[PDB]
Amino acid sequence: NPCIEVVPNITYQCMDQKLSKVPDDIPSSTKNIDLSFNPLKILKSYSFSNFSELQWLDLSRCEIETIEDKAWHGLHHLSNLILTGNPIQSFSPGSFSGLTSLENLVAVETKLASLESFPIGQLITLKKLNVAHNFIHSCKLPAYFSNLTNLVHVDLSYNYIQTITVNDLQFLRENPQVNLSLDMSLNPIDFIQDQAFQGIKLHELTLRGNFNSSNIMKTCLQNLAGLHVHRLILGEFKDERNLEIFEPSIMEGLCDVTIDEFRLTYTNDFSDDIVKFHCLANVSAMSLAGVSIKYLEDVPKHFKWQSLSIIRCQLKQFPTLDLPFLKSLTLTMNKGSISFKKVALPSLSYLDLSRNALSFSGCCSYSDLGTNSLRHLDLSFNGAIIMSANFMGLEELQHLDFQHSTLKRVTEFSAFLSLEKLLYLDISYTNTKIDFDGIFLGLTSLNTLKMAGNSFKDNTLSNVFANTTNLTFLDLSKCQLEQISWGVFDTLHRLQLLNMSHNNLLFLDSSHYNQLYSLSTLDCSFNRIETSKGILQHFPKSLAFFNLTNNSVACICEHQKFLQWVKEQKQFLVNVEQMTCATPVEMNTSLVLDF
Amino acid sequence: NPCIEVVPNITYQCMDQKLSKVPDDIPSSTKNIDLSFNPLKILKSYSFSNFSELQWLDLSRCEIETIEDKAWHGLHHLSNLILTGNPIQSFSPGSFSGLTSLENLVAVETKLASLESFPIGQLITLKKLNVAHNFIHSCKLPAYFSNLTNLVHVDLSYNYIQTITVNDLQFLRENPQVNLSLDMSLNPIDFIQDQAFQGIKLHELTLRGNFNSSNIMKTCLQNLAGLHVHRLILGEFKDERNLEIFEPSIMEGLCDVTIDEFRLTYTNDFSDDIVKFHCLANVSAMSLAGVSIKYLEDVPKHFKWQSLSIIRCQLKQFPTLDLPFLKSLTLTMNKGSISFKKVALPSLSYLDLSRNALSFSGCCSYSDLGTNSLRHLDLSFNGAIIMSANFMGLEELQHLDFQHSTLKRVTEFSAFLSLEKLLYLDISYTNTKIDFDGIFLGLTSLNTLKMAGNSFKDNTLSNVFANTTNLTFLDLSKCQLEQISWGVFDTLHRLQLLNMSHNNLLFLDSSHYNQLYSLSTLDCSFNRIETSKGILQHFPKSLAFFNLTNNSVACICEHQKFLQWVKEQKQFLVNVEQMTCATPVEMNTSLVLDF
Amino acid sequence: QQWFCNSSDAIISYSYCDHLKFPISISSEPCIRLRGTNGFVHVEFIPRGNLKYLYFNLFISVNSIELPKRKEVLCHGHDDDYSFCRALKGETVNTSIPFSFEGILFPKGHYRCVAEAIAGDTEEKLFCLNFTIIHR
Amino acid sequence: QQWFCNSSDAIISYSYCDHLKFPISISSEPCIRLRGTNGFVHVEFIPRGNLKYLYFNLFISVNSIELPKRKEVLCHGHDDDYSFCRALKGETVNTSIPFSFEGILFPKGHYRCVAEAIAGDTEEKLFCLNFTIIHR
Ligand SMILES: *[C@@H]1O[C@H](CO)[C@@H](O)[C@H](O)[C@H]1NC(C)=O
Ligand SMILES: *[C@@H]1O[C@H](CO)[C@@H](O)[C@H](O)[C@H]1NC(C)=O
Ligand SMILES: *[C@@H]1O[C@H](CO)[C@@H](O)[C@H](O)[C@H]1NC(C)=O
Ligand SMILES: *[C@@H]1O[C@H](CO)[C@@H](O)[C@H](O)[C@H]1NC(C)=O
Ligand SMILES: *[C@@H]1O[C@H](CO)[C@@H](O)[C@H](O)[C@H]1NC(C)=O
Ligand SMILES: *[C@@H]1O[C@H](CO)[C@@H](O)[C@H](O)[C@H]1NC(C)=O
Ligand SMILES: *[C@@H]1O[C@H](CO)[C@@H](O)[C@H](O)[C@H]1NC(C)=O
Ligand SMILES: *[C@@H]1O[C@H](CO)[C@@H](O)[C@H](O)[C@H]1NC(C)=O
Ligand SMILES: *[C@@H]1O[C@H](CO)[C@@H](O)[C@H](O)[C@H]1NC(C)=O
Ligand SMILES: *[C@@H]1O[C@H](CO)[C@@H](O)[C@H](O)[C@H]1NC(C)=O
Ligand SMILES: *[C@@H]1O[C@H](CO)[C@@H](O)[C@H](O)[C@H]1NC(C)=O
Ligand SMILES: *[C@@H]1O[C@H](CO)[C@@H](O)[C@H](O)[C@H]1NC(C)=O
Repeated sequence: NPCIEVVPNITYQCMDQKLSKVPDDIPSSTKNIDLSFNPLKILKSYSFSNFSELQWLDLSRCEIETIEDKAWHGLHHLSNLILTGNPIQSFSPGSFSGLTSLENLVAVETKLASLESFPIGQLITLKKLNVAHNFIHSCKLPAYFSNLTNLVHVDLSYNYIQTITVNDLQFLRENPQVNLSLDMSLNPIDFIQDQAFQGIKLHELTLRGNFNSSNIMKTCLQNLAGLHVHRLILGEFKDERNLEIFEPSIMEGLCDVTIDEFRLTYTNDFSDDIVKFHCLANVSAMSLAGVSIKYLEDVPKHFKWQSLSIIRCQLKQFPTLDLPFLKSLTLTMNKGSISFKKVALPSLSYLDLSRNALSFSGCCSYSDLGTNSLRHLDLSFNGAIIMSANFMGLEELQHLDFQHSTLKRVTEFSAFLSLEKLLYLDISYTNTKIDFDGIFLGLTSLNTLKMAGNSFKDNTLSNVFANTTNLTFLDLSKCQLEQISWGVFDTLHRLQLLNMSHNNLLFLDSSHYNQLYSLSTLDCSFNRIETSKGILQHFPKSLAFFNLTNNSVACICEHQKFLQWVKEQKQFLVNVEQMTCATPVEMNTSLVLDF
Repeated sequence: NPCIEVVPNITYQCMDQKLSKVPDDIPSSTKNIDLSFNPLKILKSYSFSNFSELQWLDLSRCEIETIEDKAWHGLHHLSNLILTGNPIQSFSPGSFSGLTSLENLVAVETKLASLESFPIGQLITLKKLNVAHNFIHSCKLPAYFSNLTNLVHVDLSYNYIQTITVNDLQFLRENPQVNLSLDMSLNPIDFIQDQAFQGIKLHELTLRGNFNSSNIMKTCLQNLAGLHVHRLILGEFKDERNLEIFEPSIMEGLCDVTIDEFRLTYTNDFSDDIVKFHCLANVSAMSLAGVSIKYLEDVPKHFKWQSLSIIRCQLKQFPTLDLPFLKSLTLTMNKGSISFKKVALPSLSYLDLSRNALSFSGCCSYSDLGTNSLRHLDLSFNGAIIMSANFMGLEELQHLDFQHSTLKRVTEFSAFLSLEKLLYLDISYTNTKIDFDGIFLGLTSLNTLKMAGNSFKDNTLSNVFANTTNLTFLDLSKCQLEQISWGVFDTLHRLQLLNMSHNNLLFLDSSHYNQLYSLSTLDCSFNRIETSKGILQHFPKSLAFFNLTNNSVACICEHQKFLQWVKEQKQFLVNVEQMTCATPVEMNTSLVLDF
Repeated sequence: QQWFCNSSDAIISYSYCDHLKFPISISSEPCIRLRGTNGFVHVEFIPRGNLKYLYFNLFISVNSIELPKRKEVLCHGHDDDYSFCRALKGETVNTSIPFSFEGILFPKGHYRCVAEAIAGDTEEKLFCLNFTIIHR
Repeated sequence: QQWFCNSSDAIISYSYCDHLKFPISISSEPCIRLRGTNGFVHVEFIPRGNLKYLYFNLFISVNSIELPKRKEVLCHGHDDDYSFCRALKGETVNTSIPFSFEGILFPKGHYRCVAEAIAGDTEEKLFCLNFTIIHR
């Protein structure tokens, strides 16, 4: 009742009203209610019996100290339950009884003491299970995990875990076919009982911020063996006390684990020597993000790397590389200004060098990379890219992208002259005074073109799009065009959109638009049209949308044929009830037109 | 008569008319006539007696085979005479008799055979003397050079000179106080007689394209000794056959000559080892231009260099340098793209790094150069210059210059905050949306400011020039200003020019311009003013110029006070007879104004 | 009017906003100086938001002259740097952060800046504060 | 119609202009090809100008479509590179120049370009020529 409804019987959002009881005035058949910071010192029975389709309930910081025997009596569809902050000294048997289809649980900050006295029992479906910030001391996995045929994540972070024993993970030895990711971050581990991990497989391990001294880490990392994993997360956080010296021999005892993707994170002490340590010879997907590298010099050839990724790492030089097996290199959001240098990578099929102030002088030919079979290129938000040769060795490509980058010398010759297989292109907001015809020459297949900010010669569209048949999405917006030459759009048989707005154009014609067979949407707005001039019948039939808002229409006893054709087909236009007319009589939404 | 006069009795330019005689119809008291390619098989006597002030005569490719006894009879002021191309088998005594004040001679391509039978004799004044492309075989300097008390250049290039002997230059041994530059370029020298040069001093030597083999050059360069020079020019030309291997030991025997400015030029074979060869330890002004260098690594500290200059040389890196005596470094028009790197030069007072695509990231503080006492800085026509710190160690400067260079992050803080001694500034054509006031803050002395292409916030001038008293030349042109706020130009006591044109401004006011005491010129053109609005009397008295062309003036029976004030003071305006007015009656230069 | 530290060349203070009142506890050590300093900053509060996509808006005024507005992303939300940027509603948050800068030339005037913390997708102001700096 | 060389993938020819007739003798060795070539080019003529500030103007037409115009400085006029750029009026000039380039992708069409030599300060056309290229 006193809370703030947003949508009819939906999102009642009854948060932070000084309450002491579930409200009864709430209309039944609601969808998502929300309570929070409301004092409910005790919770009682049957209170939710009325609601029958509530499928998102929240309870957070609602001071709770006990639950009655049956408080979730009738709830058929509740695919959420948050319980954060609620201090429950200890749970009671038979709880959670009524629920039937639950796909989440969040018991965080609950004053929980162990995992064995947790009366989950039989909850046939439970996708996740989140735990953290609790008073747990053990790590044993109880047996009732046998029934929950679907549980694809567990978290035990920020706990008081001290050791690991061979007794734990036993259920894993018994069950070889259980998918379960894991995390034990921020755990003051100082001992691992020998031969703990044996014939075991996971899907994600994670250890960040645990260790304090070097020898301890040496011993622990040594104690592992026989393990089988899919993603390591090693590193530390910049807001605790951590290591003082990183030695490439600290990660000894690692030449025994099977790994498929190593992943490092921010470290205080670092050295170029850490990488290409001989226990990293079979890591099949390298990765590193946030690491304060500075240089990347020669690397042995007897490595098996299928991927590399550098993200947000300082790099004051374009490093040289030679690896006859690497592919899918990625370097983005760099914190410095660099300049391209030739490399050699005989088998690469992905590249992304974006949002770096990268200047590429002798541009885009074979010799800069020495490869074939490239598929995705992206140099966007970079700086000046002097064009020196049209793409000559890279005769196979699929995407291409400049977004905010001054592209120089585009018009002195016909670039893009050899990309016979392309399916996308983007030259937008790159200051480009198009004064040479035949610029978009030679590229047949192109199903997208975005030329938002681009000037023209003496402000006129001039026979640019020729020999560009397959081209469905076109875009010429935001650019000053004071007229249109005769003969554009001659052959665009398949063009299903044409954005043209925010440019000064006193009148428009109907001699154009005459050959577009299948044009669905046609925006022409913010461009102060006075009236048509064509036959007003020669449009294409397969036409469904228009847009004529913010136009200055001559409203003084003239061209009444148009003035009535507008007043007949108000179905295809939009906001037909909102047009005004610009007369010697101003400040009046006069749409009478008595003629 | 039949030739094409240009200026009244001046520059008759009678070239390439099929003539056979000096024309007589030419009006006397002419200044500069010109004959060329006219067939004059013989030249005769007294022909120039009439002309009495002709002071620039040319004769080139006029086929001549002989001269009469006295053909220059009367010529009082002829400070030129060209004679190129005229084949004279041999000169005759007593020629050149009539002339009295000649300051040039060009006998080039003349079939001359020697320098001893040249009847110059007594020509009291002769500034230059050019010779080339002749049949000369010797090198002896005859004695009659004693009388010509002024001759500051000789040239003997492209000749058939073979050796040098101790007998030549004897006149130099006799005369220790004769200024004479020299040149013997393109001379197939293959022997120098021993002890040729002894107790001799010149002002320029020049040898380019002579040598053919290495040992010959070794021996010749060795034979020099005791010499005293002021400028060496060594190198070769890219259109002959020349050396194959350059050894730093070829320039042996050079540790004996005294030198004050070494100057090298283009060479086919080059090595970084050529420089800092131990026989270049006392060259007091290094220089090199056109040399295909690539790197410049460490250089010994026991060098005495006062200057360095690299021009048009490829350089794929900013070289490091450390020389406690070098000053006035210059690097311009580089053929590549580089990036600044810190250096150390404890005493430098000039720098010029212009027309190179140079990116200067951590910009312009002390640590980048490590010096004081800088005087002239110039980074113009370069690329993006991210500003990172206002100039902090360079508290003494005189000029500063950006011309076409995207200057980033200028507005996030008040740059130029510590240049308390400046006298010039140039921020033009650098896209800069001035939206922060107090940008030109902290710099008191500034007697020039050029802000040609610069946008504004919502197109209005807004209280920018404050605490900028001493400022005589100002400039706000070519930038779109749709109005002017009230209060600009409050304190510009000394401002003697104000360019404001090529911007859209419907009317102007007289409330401004009210405090400029000494404003001489005031352009306001191409900005479609309709009329003033002020009292039309409140202008400054010390005002001498205006400019009102290309303005749309309301010409329909209104604001006639202005329409008559324009028609009264037609002295201060310009082209007052050229104004029209924009009325319902168009296409008429109606300046009647009957009121 | 809660907290304020006195340094050699700085006077700093903050106070709650006028259209939002959610409590926070923040301070730093030691009282910073307007040149190179090294130290820490303590933080303790209760989220009221997911804090996964957290950033700021700063509106700055240098001696009565406005500047443009500043927006600095603090927790990208994917493999972040800090520990406190993984929290949940109603879960106590308590941490300490190290910092160190150098210093530039600063004019001598009355500064001001208003700082507001914004969530990522449920766009709402988690808190607002008035920061008042005097450089002297 | 004076000189023309036949190469494997090029047909080149030139002829005098229509409003200027001053003789020049020029040719190159060997008949260039539209990819990487190395060779020489011979020049002999009589200046009629100081040739100290010499440059070109090139008006180019790629298969009936115009381009912008090209201007390339050839002799700056101060410590230059070549030898022939120190000459005087009526003084015979004779030289040979080496060159070498690589090649780009060129469309297959009828090119054209008009080339005019301009002096520096006494601006006047020293000569004019019609260059006709066929790429095939
Ligand atoms: C195992 O569980 C993870 C949990 O996210 C899931 O991503 C992965 O696809 C699962 N593996 C298989 C084979 O389904
Ligand atoms: C780290 O080790 C040091 C030295 O033994 C000890 O003083 C400190 O308490 C340890 N800290 C942690 C987080 O274990
Ligand atoms: C057309 O482009 C404008 C440019 O801002 C955009 O706002 C509008 O949504 C577009 N209309 C379409 C794509 O129908
Ligand atoms: C019509 O133009 C308006 C103006 O912005 C735009 O908001 C709207 O999306 C357009 N409608 C269509 C159907 O394109
Ligand atoms: C010597 O002659 C040269 C010739 O140009 C001149 O530049 C130089 O100033 C003269 N030297 C003196 C001391 O006059
Ligand atoms: C250079 O020396 C070679 C070999 O002795 C000789 O054949 C040639 O004529 C010489 N050329 C010149 C220009 O002296
Ligand atoms: C004012 O500036 C314009 C800009 O092109 C220039 O043409 C004009 O000569 C200038 N007038 C002066 C400096 O008096
Ligand atoms: C007046 O403006 C014209 C227009 O270009 C300019 O040519 C001329 O130099 C100006 N005259 C003065 C006195 O500034
Ligand atoms: C926050 O952490 C600090 C770390 O020393 C601890 O001293 C403090 O007790 C914690 N917060 C509270 C409310 O105590
Ligand atoms: C606090 O900030 C508001 C802006 O949100 C401002 O109007 C107010 O003046 C500030 N408080 C004081 C005491 O100035
Ligand atoms: C031009 O120089 C060449 C170099 O071999 C020479 O053969 C030729 O004779 C010179 N010109 C003439 C007109 O001979
Ligand atoms: C020679 O050039 C002119 C342009 O200067 C051109 O009009 C003419 O057609 C050209 N000659 C031929 C044969 O095309």
